[PDB]
Amino acid sequence: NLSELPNIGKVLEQDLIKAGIKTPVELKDVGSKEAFLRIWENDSSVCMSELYALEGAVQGIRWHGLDEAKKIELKKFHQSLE
Amino acid sequence: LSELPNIGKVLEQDLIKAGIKTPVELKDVGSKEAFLRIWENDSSVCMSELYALEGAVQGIRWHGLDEAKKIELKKFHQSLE
Repeated sequence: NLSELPNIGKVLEQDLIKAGIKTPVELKDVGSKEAFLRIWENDSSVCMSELYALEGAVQGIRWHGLDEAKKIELKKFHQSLE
Repeated sequence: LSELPNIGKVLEQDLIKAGIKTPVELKDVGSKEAFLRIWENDSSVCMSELYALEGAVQGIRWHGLDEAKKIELKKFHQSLE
């Protein structure tokens, strides 16, 4: 049911699961960044898209609609990564 | 242009700034070159976004792309810087 929670694609829930994050409530209290990092530990290829997708799912909206402040914040942490 | 699959507002918009304004335009150039064109504007544009477009020219949701082409696409992103 990770397939509900908007923004999440078939391959995103693929690695979310790999990272040990099934169920929406497992990802709600670790939040996007953490989830992001975990899956990144697996494929270095994850990226900004997935970051937004994850925090989109935690707020209950499609990410293009995340509020700005919050998107800089995610950009800063993504770009701070590598 | 956001009438094709896998293309959100942002992807659309940055294709716009890239010189690709239409679904037909996106099909002449294919995805490899479309993507290459925005990479130059945003050196850090996701691989998820190279799939989406190829998903786009062809008529499907990208997770349904045959594994051979994702492997080719992946490889091409890696060649990118």
